[PDB]
Amino acid sequence: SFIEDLLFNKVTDLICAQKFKGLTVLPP
Amino acid sequence: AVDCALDPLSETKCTLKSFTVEKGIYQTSNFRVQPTESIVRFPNITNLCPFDEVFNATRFASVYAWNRKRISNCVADYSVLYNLAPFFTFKCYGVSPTKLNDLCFTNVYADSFVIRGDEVRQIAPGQTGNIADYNYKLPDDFTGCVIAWNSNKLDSKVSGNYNYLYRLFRKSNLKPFERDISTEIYQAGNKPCNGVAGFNCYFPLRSYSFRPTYGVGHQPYRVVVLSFELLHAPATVCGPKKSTNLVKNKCVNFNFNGLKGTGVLTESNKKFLPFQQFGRDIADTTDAVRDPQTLEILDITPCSFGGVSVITPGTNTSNQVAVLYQGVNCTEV
Amino acid sequence: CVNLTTRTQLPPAYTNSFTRGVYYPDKVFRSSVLHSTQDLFLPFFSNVTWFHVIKRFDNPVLPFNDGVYFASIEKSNIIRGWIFGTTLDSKTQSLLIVNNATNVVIKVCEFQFCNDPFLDMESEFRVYSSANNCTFEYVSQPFLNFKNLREFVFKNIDGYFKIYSKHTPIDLPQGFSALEPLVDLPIGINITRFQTLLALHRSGWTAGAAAYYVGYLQPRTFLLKYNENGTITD
Amino acid sequence: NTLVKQLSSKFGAISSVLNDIFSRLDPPEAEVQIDRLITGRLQSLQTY
Amino acid sequence: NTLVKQLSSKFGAISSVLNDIFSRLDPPEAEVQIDRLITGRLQSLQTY
Repeated sequence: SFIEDLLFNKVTDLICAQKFKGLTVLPP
Repeated sequence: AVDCALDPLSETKCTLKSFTVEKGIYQTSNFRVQPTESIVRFPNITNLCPFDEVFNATRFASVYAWNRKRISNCVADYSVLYNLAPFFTFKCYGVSPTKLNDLCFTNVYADSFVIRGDEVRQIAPGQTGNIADYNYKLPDDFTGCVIAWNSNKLDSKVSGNYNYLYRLFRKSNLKPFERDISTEIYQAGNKPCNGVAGFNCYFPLRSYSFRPTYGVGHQPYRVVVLSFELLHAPATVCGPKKSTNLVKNKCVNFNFNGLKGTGVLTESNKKFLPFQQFGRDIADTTDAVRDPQTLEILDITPCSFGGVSVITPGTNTSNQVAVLYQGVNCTEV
Repeated sequence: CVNLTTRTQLPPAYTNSFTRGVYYPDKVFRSSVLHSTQDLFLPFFSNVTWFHVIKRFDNPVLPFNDGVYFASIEKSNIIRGWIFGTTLDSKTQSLLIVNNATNVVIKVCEFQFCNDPFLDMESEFRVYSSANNCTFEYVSQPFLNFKNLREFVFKNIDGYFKIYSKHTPIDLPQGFSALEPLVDLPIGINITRFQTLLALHRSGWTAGAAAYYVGYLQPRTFLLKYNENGTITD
Repeated sequence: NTLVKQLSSKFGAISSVLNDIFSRLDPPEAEVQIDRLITGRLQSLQTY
Repeated sequence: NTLVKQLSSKFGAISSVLNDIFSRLDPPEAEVQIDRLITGRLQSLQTY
């Protein structure tokens, strides 16, 4: 919806550096 | 019994510490890629540098005027520093006196002098006494070696030797690696001594007067101290290691000028400029290196790794499993 | 050498430095990173001593407390070299740097100068009367209103003499200019005082005006920004 | 980010990396430095 | 109260007071004693 799109847009190399140390993020 | 490396179900059982596994998804372990080759890169310097005349010298200096020599741009060999004498003392702080043949140093410093027999223990980090605070002082973060050996047969003479002197009286303790050659008279009293001897006016030098007759704990000893500086630099001096051709785009283990690691080496696009040797990253780890035989920059990237999970129903129902590799596009497993 | 009593007493000018005297403190590459360092730097917005030379002769003797930031605004290369030492005689070692016609020479040993040393288009090079045996010598490629700004930083620590340099084409101006390391020397001397060197030629005749600024370094903590390349931008 | 940045600490050891510690000291002596580093890193991860 | 009281325990060193440790014996073991005290106090702060 319109409001959902606005809310989604409102909220937003380091990842590779963290991954090379052994810390990962899992998907929902 | 269960073999923990036969099939994924056995690995899951070995991780869970049970002979029955129920329905679910379990995280077993991680997968890596092992190295295949090995390379070593060292500078092409082949000449040697002065170690014979430092030890095989005629006359060493006094304690208060200890001799200092700088050693650089050579190839160091420490095998010859074994047969100095039948018995000698060799103590290294910060390094072990067996592994210093495959280490690369920036600059070497050699300090040589001659010490009373029982004061050898006073050439050490953070020790007080007579010569450690008035003649020769060492820092508390020392990284080097100390060598001491007997010199009765060479230094002591029957006719009398008085060419070796030390200092006994001084205002304040010396800064580390600081020398004094002053001869101005001591001023214990309140009146000037007008440059003449007298009470409270003592000449701040003393003699040894070594004779072949004193006890085993009083003969002169010859002492040499080696100081290193293990930091980031062009690495002017280091020892006898054979080089090998370098490989690229393959997970191998490498030894670049003393830096050991494992990974993949790739051509680099970083904008290095003349004085920059290597580089770092956000986490303060080495990322780029410079080969000390071609002056080109290479990037280091650890080879592929990831996580493995096992999806199985209960062992009561079936022994079939499925394998999930996390975060990898399996066209490039 | 001759003695003259025509000098006019006048204190040197005092000016301020805004954001000058930033140099690379380590030999390591960093890209797009904020880093913190603790080293001998030049405090921001700090007063520095300004001498102007055109007649009037201004080559005083200045201390060497911890380090020197030497800046020169100039045209036609009047400022030539540098003398460093403790007593400035034959009783102690002295370091000497001179820019030749197409080379630079650096040497550390005893020397002898007059009470007001100077340099006499160059045909005669007579700055020192005597020179005994010298320990370290070095020869290298030349280091090169007013149209030239040259910045140099001289340090002496850990038994090493460090020279950092930078040049720029253009009362110092604003802006930011990092200084790349130039030379390291294994000298190991006492060093307490120094004195500059300018070139004068007999010649209606017009004398090029030059100005140079002296500032002193202190231990401070800085926060530096490295951009996408290895360039310090703030 | 702070968990990543903790990796540069020394925890009283002679260096913040392991390979140089293992390439400079004999096995009898490297154990103390390795133990210090391991204990520090374990404590950091547990706190996280 | 317990945080304050934790300041007077040796944690395996010669004494709680550190100037006595520095004056009595040489830096090589004083470093170990200091490290012990620092680790103990940091652990107490973390628990608090």
